[PDB]
Amino acid sequence: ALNLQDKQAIVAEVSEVAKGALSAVVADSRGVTVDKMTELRKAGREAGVYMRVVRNTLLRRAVEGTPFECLKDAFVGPTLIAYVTEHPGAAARLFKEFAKANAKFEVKAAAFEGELIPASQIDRL
Amino acid sequence: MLQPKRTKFRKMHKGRNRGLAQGTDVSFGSFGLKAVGRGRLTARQIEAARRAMTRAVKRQGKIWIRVFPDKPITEKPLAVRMGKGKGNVEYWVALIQPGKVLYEMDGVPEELAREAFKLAAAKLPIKTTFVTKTVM
Amino acid sequence: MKVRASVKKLCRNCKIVKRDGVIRVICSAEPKHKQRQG
Amino acid sequence: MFTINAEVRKEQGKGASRRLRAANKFPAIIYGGKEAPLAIELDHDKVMNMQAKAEFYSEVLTIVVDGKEIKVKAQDVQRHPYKPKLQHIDFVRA
Amino acid sequence: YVKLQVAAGMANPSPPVGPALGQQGVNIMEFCKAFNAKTDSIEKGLPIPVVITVYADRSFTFVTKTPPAAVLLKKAAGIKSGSGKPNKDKVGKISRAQLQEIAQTKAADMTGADIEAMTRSIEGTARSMGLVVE
RNA sequence: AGCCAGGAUGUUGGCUUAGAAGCAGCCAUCAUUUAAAGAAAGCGUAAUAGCUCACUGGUCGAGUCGGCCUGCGCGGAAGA
Ligand SMILES: [Mg+2]
Ligand SMILES: [Mg+2]
Ligand SMILES: [Mg+2]
Ligand SMILES: [Mg+2]
Ligand SMILES: [Mg+2]
Ligand SMILES: [Mg+2]
Ligand SMILES: [Mg+2]
Ligand SMILES: [Mg+2]
Ligand SMILES: [Mg+2]
Ligand SMILES: [Zn+2]
Repeated sequence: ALNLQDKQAIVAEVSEVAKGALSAVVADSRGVTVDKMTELRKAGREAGVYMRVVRNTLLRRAVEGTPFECLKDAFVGPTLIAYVTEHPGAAARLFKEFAKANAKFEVKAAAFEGELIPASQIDRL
Repeated sequence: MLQPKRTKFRKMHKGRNRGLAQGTDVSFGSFGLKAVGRGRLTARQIEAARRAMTRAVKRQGKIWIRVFPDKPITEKPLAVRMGKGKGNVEYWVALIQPGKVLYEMDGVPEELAREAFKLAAAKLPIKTTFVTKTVM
Repeated sequence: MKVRASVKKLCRNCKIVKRDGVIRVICSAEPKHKQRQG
Repeated sequence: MFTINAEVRKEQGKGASRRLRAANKFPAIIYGGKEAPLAIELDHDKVMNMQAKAEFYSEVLTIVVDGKEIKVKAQDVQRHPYKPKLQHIDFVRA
Repeated sequence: YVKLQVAAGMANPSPPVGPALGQQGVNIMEFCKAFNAKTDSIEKGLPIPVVITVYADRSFTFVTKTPPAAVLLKKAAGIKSGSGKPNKDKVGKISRAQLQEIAQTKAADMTGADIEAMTRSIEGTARSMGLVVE
């Protein structure tokens, strides 16, 4: 399990890569094998992208660390976030082609500049 | 099966078992099997039990037996009237008072030891519990 | 139906019950674990 | 740090002690040093859960008696034979 | 969708290959000799893993992958069989250059981030069969 | 607790075996991508495949787990 100290440190790591990151993408992680997920983790370390699946009420505490607070309603449902620490984009262009490749899950809401991007307009990134 | 090598006298008075135990504490191992109830332990009982907890530890750690069957019990056989002396010596026993420590143990995981002691106590006539050695 | 005075859980799927003032052990998995006290 | 609350014993002997033990309280003593001995009673539970740690035996504790602390160590302790209980504690002035 | 480990230029014995993927609708001799035509390049005596992909029409496509961590560690330490008592009894040796060759072969075959991750997974299979890394 | 999801690569770890592939048996039990995934807790195979579990993300919404000490009860408990 996870002690309160565990959760505290992890909130500090998500808040710490969130401050350092240029852009983020929140998505549904449900209904996909660990094979295709390690495939998007290779396509992740190759694109500079930091991949995570983190607790929701943990990510309200980490995203209270600004300016991703427009995403706190995007945390209802299973949360997989892609932070591109190197470049903006390359998460939002990789996820739409991974979700069209799999035809599972969603890829719900993005965040850039301090604002949230609705699901059909993430083609901006 | 334990029994005194040689004795001063061959037979004994039935005696009583009264009052409480000496050696209430675990002086060797980390754990011990203490007796809550009061009763006589034949050598057979002690041996069978020691066996049980020897299977249980797969011959690891170490086992002490703190009790000894030093007092001889007699029985006249069947179909024999009263008198004509005292009966012949059948077997040996150890008098047990509440709070004696029958076996000690160490060099083993606690969980496993509670187990082995349950299996050991299945073979014993008297009420028993598990105990840990303490500082002071 | 093992009928005895010491009744136990023989696996993880065995579930203890008191029916009509009897203690029984019921299993979904293993019909051989079906017990009653007596 | 361990702080034990206590009262001064107004009685003595086997009878007093066994009424003490019936009430879920138990007798102990404080001696050593220039002073006279001080016999006191304690709550069985508090102390039973307190000596459930090891340091209790290696350390300087305090005893609150009629507003007044004393600083002591655990000297020897006699336990009931089969029961998870304490018959008595020798406290030596620290 | 089946997998087997088949020796280098070899195929079509009855107990190892034919029944296993032959109850799945696969033509046996095309797998056999296109796999000996592909893996003719693998050294004789090394089992090489082959992933067979079967479709509803029985026409299959197989990816022959690089020889196992255990087989490239049998050959890079020189040995034949690894340990029956691993890290208790140790049966051979490989310098870090062989860990890195086997982990370039398996850099084609791993999930690893760096050749240090693949060298560390070949390190793991190096501690599994008993072999010493020197 | 339930219910949705995943339970990954090296790899069928080596030994052994006509076969052992997490699951006859012997020994190690590492490392990777990890939210998590035991060189696997059970069913399964000629050996696989196939099925849950450990573990983790989701939904849910406030108490829950199991020992210790005791009070009174239950079973153990059949005869002319
Ligand atoms: Mg007398
Ligand atoms: Mg004496
Ligand atoms: Mg009825
Ligand atoms: Mg007097
Ligand atoms: Mg009296
Ligand atoms: Mg739950
Ligand atoms: Mg509580
Ligand atoms: Mg009755
Ligand atoms: Mg009857
Ligand atoms: Zn059962």
